[PDB]
Amino acid sequence: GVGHQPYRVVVLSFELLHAPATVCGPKKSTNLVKNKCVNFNFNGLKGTGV
Amino acid sequence: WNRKRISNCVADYSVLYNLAPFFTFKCYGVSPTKLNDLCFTNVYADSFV
Repeated sequence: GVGHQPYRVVVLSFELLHAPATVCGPKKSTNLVKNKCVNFNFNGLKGTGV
Repeated sequence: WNRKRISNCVADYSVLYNLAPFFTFKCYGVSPTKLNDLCFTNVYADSFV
């Protein structure tokens, strides 16, 4: 039966750490803007500041 | 309406969990992994099609 038939199970254990990340999603890198109030996104860390 | 009355048991739910025909084990009010750790005064079973 369906509950007794075998299932292939894939477990992905993600590592959410403050270390420099090696795996990332598809996203491009823009120019770095300094000394101005801008929005920023560093490796998934979003914010707004100078 | 066959209400099977269950009392004076040692209800080992591992045999029911590893039973061949029955699969789904939905529960309300209690947790299935805790079901071998509790004591109930009386259990009532209703088996229909």
